[PDB]
Amino acid sequence: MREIVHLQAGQCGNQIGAKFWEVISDEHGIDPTGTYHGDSDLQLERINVYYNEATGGKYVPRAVLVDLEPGTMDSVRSGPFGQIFRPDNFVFGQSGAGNNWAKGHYTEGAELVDSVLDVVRKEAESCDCLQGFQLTHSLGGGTGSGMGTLLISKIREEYPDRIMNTFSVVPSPKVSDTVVEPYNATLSVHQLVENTDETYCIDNEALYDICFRTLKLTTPTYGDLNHLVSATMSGVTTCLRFPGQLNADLRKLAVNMVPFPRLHFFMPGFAPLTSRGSQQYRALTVPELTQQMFDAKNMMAACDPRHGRYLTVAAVFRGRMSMKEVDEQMLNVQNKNSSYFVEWIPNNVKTAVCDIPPRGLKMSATFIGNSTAIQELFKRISEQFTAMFRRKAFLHWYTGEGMDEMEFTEAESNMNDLVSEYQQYQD
Amino acid sequence: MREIVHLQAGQCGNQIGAKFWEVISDEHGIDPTGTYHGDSDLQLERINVYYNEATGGKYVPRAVLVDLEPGTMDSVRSGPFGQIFRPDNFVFGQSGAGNNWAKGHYTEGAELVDSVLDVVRKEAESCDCLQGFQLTHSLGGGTGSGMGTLLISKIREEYPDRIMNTFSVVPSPKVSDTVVEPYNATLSVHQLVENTDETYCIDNEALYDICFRTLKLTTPTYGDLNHLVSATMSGVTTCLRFPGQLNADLRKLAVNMVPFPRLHFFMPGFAPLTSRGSQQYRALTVPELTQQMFDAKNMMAACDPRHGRYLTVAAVFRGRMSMKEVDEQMLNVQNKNSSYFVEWIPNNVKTAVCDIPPRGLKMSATFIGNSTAIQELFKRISEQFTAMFRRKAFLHWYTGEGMDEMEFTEAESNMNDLVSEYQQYQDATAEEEGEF
Amino acid sequence: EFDLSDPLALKKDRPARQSDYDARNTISGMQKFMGEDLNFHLRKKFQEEQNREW
Amino acid sequence: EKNFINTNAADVIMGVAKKPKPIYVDKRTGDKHDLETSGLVPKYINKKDYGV
Amino acid sequence: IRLPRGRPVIPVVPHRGALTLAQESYNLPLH
Amino acid sequence: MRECISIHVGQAGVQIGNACWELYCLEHGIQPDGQMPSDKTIGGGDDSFNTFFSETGAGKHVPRAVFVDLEPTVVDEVRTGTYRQLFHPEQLITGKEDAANNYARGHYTIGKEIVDLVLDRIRKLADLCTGLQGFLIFHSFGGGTGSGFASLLMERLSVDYGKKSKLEFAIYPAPQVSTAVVEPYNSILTTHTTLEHSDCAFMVDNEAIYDICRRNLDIERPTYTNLNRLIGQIVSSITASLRFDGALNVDLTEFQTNLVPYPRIHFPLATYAPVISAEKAYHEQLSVAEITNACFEPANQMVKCDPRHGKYMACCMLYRGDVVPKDVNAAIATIKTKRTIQFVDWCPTGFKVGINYQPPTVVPGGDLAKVQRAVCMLSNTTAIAEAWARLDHKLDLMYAKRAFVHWYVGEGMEEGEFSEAREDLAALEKDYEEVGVDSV
Amino acid sequence: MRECISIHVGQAGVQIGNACWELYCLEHGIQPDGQMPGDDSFNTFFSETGAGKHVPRAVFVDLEPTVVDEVRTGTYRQLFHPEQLITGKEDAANNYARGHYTIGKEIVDLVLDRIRKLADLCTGLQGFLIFHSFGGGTGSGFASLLMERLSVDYGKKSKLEFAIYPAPQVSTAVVEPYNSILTTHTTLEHSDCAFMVDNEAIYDICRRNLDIERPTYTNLNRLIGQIVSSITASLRFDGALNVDLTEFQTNLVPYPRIHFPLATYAPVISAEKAYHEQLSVAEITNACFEPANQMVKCDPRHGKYMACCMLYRGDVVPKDVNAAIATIKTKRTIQFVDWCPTGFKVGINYQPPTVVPGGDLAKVQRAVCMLSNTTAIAEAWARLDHKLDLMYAKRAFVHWYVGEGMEEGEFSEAREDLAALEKDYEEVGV
Ligand SMILES: Nc1nc2c(ncn2[C@@H]2O[C@H](COP(=O)(O)OP(=O)(O)OP(=O)(O)O)[C@@H](O)[C@H]2O)c(=O)[nH]1
Ligand SMILES: Nc1nc2c(ncn2[C@@H]2O[C@H](COP(=O)(O)OP(=O)(O)OP(=O)(O)O)[C@@H](O)[C@H]2O)c(=O)[nH]1
Ligand SMILES: Nc1nc2c(ncn2[C@@H]2O[C@H](COP(=O)(O)OP(=O)(O)O)[C@@H](O)[C@H]2O)c(=O)[nH]1
Ligand SMILES: Nc1nc2c(ncn2[C@@H]2O[C@H](COP(=O)(O)OP(=O)(O)O)[C@@H](O)[C@H]2O)c(=O)[nH]1
Ligand SMILES: [Mg+2]
Ligand SMILES: [Mg+2]
Repeated sequence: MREIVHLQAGQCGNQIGAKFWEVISDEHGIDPTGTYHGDSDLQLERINVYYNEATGGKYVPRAVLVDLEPGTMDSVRSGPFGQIFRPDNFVFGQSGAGNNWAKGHYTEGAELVDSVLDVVRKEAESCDCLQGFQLTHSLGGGTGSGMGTLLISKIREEYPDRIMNTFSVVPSPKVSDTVVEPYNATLSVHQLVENTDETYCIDNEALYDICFRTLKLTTPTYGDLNHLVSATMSGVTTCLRFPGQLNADLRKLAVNMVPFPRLHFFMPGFAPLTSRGSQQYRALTVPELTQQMFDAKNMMAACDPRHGRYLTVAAVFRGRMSMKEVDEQMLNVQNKNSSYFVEWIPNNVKTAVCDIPPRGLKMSATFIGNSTAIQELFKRISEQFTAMFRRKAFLHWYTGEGMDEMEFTEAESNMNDLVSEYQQYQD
Repeated sequence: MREIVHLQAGQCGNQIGAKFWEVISDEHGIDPTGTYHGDSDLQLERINVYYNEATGGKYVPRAVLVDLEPGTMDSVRSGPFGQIFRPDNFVFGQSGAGNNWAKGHYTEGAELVDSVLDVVRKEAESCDCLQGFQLTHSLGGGTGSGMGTLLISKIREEYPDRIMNTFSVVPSPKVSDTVVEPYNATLSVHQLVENTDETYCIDNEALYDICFRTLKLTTPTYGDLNHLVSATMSGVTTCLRFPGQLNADLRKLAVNMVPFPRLHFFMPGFAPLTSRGSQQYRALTVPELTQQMFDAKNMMAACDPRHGRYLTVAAVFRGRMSMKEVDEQMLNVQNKNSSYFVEWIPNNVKTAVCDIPPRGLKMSATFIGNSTAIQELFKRISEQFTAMFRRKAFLHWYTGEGMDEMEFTEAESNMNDLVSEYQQYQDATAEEEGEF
Repeated sequence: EFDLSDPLALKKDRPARQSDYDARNTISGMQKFMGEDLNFHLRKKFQEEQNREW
Repeated sequence: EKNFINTNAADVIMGVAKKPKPIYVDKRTGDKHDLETSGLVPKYINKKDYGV
Repeated sequence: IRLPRGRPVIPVVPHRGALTLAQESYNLPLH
Repeated sequence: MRECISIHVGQAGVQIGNACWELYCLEHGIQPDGQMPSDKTIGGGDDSFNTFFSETGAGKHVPRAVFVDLEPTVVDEVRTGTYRQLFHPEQLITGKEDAANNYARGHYTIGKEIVDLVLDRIRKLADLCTGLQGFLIFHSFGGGTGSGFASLLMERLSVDYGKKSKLEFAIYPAPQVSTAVVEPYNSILTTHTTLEHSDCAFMVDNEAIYDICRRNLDIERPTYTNLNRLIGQIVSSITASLRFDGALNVDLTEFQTNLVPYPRIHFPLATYAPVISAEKAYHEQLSVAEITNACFEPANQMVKCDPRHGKYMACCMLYRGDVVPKDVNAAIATIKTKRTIQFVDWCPTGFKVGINYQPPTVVPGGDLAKVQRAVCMLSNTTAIAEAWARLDHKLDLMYAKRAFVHWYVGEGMEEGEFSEAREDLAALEKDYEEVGVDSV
Repeated sequence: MRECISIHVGQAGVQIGNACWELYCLEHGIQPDGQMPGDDSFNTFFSETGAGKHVPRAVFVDLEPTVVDEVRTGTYRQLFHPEQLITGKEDAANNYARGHYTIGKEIVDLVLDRIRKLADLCTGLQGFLIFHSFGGGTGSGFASLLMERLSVDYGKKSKLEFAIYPAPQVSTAVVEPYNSILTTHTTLEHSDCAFMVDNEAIYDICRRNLDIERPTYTNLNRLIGQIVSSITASLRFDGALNVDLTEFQTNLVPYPRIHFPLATYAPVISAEKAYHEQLSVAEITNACFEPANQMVKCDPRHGKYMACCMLYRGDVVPKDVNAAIATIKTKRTIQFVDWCPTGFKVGINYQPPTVVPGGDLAKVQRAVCMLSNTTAIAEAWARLDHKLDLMYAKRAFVHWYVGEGMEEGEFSEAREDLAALEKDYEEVGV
């Protein structure tokens, strides 16, 4: 019906994709070998949105797993849910990306992109009507940030009128693990500003903040961060997989989100998140969901929304609830504080309501917020970039791959004018 | 329908709040885990004034717990009602205030207050129609006085038409605890005058004298004085939670006892207090209650009312009683003592009756007294402050934190302005026009 | 739709998570996380005993 | 050097009152709503660009 | 963190303590 | 065909209307559930409930009353009480936060919110009124809701209905006891705004009813229900002509013409004559002469004003029960010969009479005795100028220092309204003096 | 003889029809499977076939499948013919341009074919009943194209509009002023009478009249279905005064640009409150003119009435109607314009309104559906115009509309038309 071809590039991309596909298999009732064993007929209705059908009643994901070195996809193949992907879609290289954007964009990813485009064409034209693709990667790496942007570009000149989603993970200055990632993040956000339709900026610092102050986890690993990302990844496309009193697919959260084509950098957020010991003091109602959902700490991007004006806000509720509860909470939020919302748009909140909740849950909701406070996620990275670039810090690893130094200049200039774009509606 | 967001700052505030919430929960029928277990139906109708609804019949209080030392949170969690508080509302610091008003007001209580204001705004905007706030703290402490004054100053500028009651604890003439109590005491009164609606001064020596004379307690502890404090907090708000022949909420007491905006320092007193050996020697009648209530040896502030004049007096009664007897007793106590009531106010008594007594109690009453004998409480603090500040007794623990020397001057200037204002209203000709 | 307007609906409603394990704590609910280390103190004590004998 | 009776009266003699915010009660329970934002009073008819 | 004590009873007053001048004197007339 | 709308506003109004409507239900056959116990006639049955109760299609009678309060804890007792099924749910209006002893809350900010809801409910109740006579408003002069919102109700009703009759049942401030401090401010303001929007204003004190309950009735330590039952008996004897047979019927329009001589003096005092306990009634014959003389006793008055300190201007007398008009004639002829009872020269008549054959009803639980005769006397006397002078002095003492005016000036009411309200009642003070002097 | 072809567009249209056809099938003796366990009163909505199946005269249209598939898998699946329920492939996604220029052309032909095949069975075709919403993409875009195409092949045939206005305070979308301005600019010459309801007003009505706090969209759909059943009740049941569907346009629309009357269903009370209330004709007709009972959140006291068409149900005696409207004509609250000295159109039916199991409203013997054309709607047009002028000043969200083959001048020539509409609403009150 309305199919989504899921792509992932990189280590971080593949570990998020494993969590996401197991989460969707949880939602649609798919066992670790591929078949169906659920208890409701609603789970087979739009199961072909994410899955295909083989002989013998086997459901396979519409997934394309791309990497430049075989160990990571060997790791996801041997995981708890590695037996559900068709082994054709596993594409690897031999020499790694080396945490180098130029390698993944010119040297090693360009000689791999033809087979991956072949697989993308084979899997993306079995469907009747293709809603759009979906990419998971990070901007701080080399193969997700480098070859992933190449992948977005080549599936943009071939499928112009589709939906592009990128659940990118931009780096954080406070939690930084590679000394080169300002270059990669700048050169990838140079491409993501015009090759994507929506972009969901997620920070590892914000995920660690959530796991430390909200969930009170003793030892949060990367698996819990991928779980929190896949929560919102499943929450944004729940109305075209399940019925609802007010349906809203992926395109409706784009026309009602971006006022101008250059402003599509959002920040997700999942509302019903509770600590282990604070479970019995919680009432699962709509006001408690919407006051937790709008909180500054609950954002999955490390920018404080109280420093800027909200442009437009989504809320895709799941569960069984009345409608004026939601319609009055979203009106109360806009009425209480009129200085954090822009004045040239009368209604800044879009409501989406589904019916089927997450499994074992009474009610859930997700957040998609477009704000002018996202510019400080770009000012810090641009300042680090111009700290490194003024002395040509690590440029011999990039210029030797064959890219001119003009590319960095145009990348930082477009990051600067994106910042100045997000600044003119701050006042 | 008329909710009260509770606040408690410092060790004194938290130890008072634990006993206060125990008494409220015993009144409304809440077990030490949270589930309602009452017998009648009036205990569930107005439960939302102090409580919130959670799943399964469990009720979570409206309180916010603020401190700078985690040991006090450890002690307030180890009590018989430590499980009923929501774990998110516990806000603590890492380093204690050091018994310093300046530290807890400027350096350590500055960054910590943002999370406390976050809890307050989270928990106050979920109210059907909020009435106001309460605060229990001690002005002689470090985090209590400084962070409570900061909390009140920040709260009043965001909700400028609510009710801000403070059950503050004033320092001591006779037996004190700390050396630097006069500095914090004279720096806290400045904020309470401009930023509070009602201020209740509770003195520890008056409670000690009550426990030693009226109750004959062998070992009065802090959990023993906090019972009397909790009784006078619970008796004030009894008209909101239970029906009455004559109802008076916090705003009615606000209107009746405050003739001018700067004079809102009151004098609590609880009526049915009687020792264990003399329990069977009393006949519980309304004249007994009003005879003990107006007694000079029953106030919770160490300042007798014979040394001043009664500007206005409240008497909130609980239990089934007759209105004619109450009104004639107030009449008799006004007419017998003529020189102790001001003459430019004809009737100084506000009466209120609620027909539900406290649990176990049969009749009870609460004395709220606006007297001009409260000025002598400020006189002693002013004398001790002038004894200290004349030679920089301990200023290097305040000025090094960023405070100014001139900041200590405006404190006692405004405090003595309040003293002079009370003095001028004490001796005023009732039959006199004025310049205007 | 009496359930959406039941005044005592919150009284008969059960918490999202009751114990450390029951049926409706599955990974699509975001209520149970693997990073919460139940049996963490026991692992530290066992490893300390191994170090002691060594 | 200030008489606190003359100035306490002068602060209410040389003053102005606080004008209330118009609020209508809709139901018998006591639910209150703002009057200006809800479409009951005529507000946007008096705009400068009406009909032009 | 376990519960320390059983909380001695302190029951309500037998005859008063639950009637609020409208439960009494405003019942069924029924003389 | 004789319907009157009772508008109870405030805690005093609601608690008075509780006893009033209990006695209205008990006087007719209406159960607390709003249904008759049976239909003894095949198709007949008296329609005498039409003054107070509106019958639906099947069998249920609904009161023609509006209960207004700004605090939920007084109306919620009626809402969950015995007469819960009797009242229509939308007839009990309730605010969220109360006026709290302040006239400004009830007149400018808080009471101006629910005024539309009460006006539409009043219009809906007046729509079923076939022969509507006038409104009866119960409030108190000392509260915030009962002083401000009742005045706002008169304010709106004069605009929306014109010259329709509206009688008051006020609770006047007592001269020595009170339950508030800012009571004189509310009294002066709500007298000033309703000096002219009220056709009549029957007032009773609370200390005077305490004295009557102590002295005439045998009971000590009384509660508010004992006062409310007496006020309900007064309001039943006022409206007894509309529902029961009468030798001389007294319409509600007759009170303003036979009791208000001049366009501002409309404050008569009420008194109920044979208010005695059962064992005092056992030893006493209660003939028309005795209970006519007992109305003019200074101790038996329900307002704390000595009638010997002033001059009677007009008297309206309502009789109930086994009453011969011959004895009424003789008893009123005897009173005019007395010297301790003095009248004004320009009113040689001074009396309006009304006799109703219905004896007063005995509510169970009340302390009043079953009597065959009763008089509810409404007397307008010049002796009330003592009470206005004492209220004048009590306002004066506080207004000299401008105490408590920050609570009023900070809520949309200017200071000047005190200066003109006090000036207007200071005019009314000598307005009473001009009608007390004899022309020679 | 008296057929009526219903058309439901969008999610709002399908969910409204799911209650309307529930009420229709329960009104007659029609089971969910289409059989009847004989009178022929159902021909206004049902056409009988050779197999004994009563097929509704409705065309359920949407551009998104998963709101029509619940008709296909629900409890009323056997009742509906397969070609009636028509779905697209991609939704317009809150875009007028997508539903009017790109996606609507693929489905307009098939919907026109089903409309024509449904109109061959109608010997006495009266009019089309259209249900849609102004805020949506399909319901604002494809429905307007449906009017533009239906006005050519038929012409003078009656068309009735049952549209959902944008709410005053709440709004579930962002670009819904753009959708509203365009479907109001282009429907003006292609709609005979546009009945207006508002979601927030019905929200308040079920909050304060019924005791159901927190209703969902289903209760609103049931109230709208009750209004629609009262509107066409004279075609199926005996009445003292019968009202045809072409009388509404003649007695409610003074000028062709002004065809936006209001809705009001009078005795909408709960079963707890019906015990203490007699529900006579005067009481319900007085509750009609109370602004707390209007289904559009506006105050009619701040304007002048233009006309009034008002209907009756159940045991209604005409002299009570006479005196009850004579009372309303004497109230200073209610005012009419200079050029309408007559004011009222009256209809009386005999069928009491039908109850639904598990419903909200109580079983009553009398009911009134009042249709008022008032000048007080001019506060809504000015406010929607201001909400547009906030956004169109900085050219917000225009790029999502020029992509689907609409030039930039369409917004401007819409704003010109409804500036003229506001001028017409002001200039007739003089
Ligand atoms: N006779 C009688 N008087 C009452 C009763 N209750 C209150 N009052 C009088 O009412 C005055 C105070 O006003 P209240 O009725 O208590 O309250 P209110 O009129 O609603 O004013 P607010 O409380 O400010 O809203 C007191 O001075 C009492 O004398 C009652 O039950 N019977
Ligand atoms: N009053 C009322 N409005 C409804 C109902 N269902 C949907 N709506 C309205 O429908 C509008 C949005 O349109 P949709 O429901 O999405 O239907 P649509 O016209 O097909 O729009 P798209 O799905 O985007 O093509 C909102 O403004 C809702 O107010 C309902 O049951 N009652
Ligand atoms: N959320 C998340 N981020 C990860 C994970 N593993 C690595 N990263 C981030 O990815 C960035 C480096 O990218 P990398 O793991 O090498 O992916 P690759 O370069 O595309 O193969 C670092 O900044 C990490 O923070 C993971 O499991 N989850
Ligand atoms: N009366 C009384 N006084 C107390 C109680 N707890 C603490 N205090 C007083 O509070 C003062 C210490 O202030 P404290 O709150 O501990 O300082 P802080 O923690 O820095 O705010 C001492 O003088 C104590 O006498 C109590 O339960 N009752
Ligand atoms: Mg009151
Ligand atoms: Mg649609």
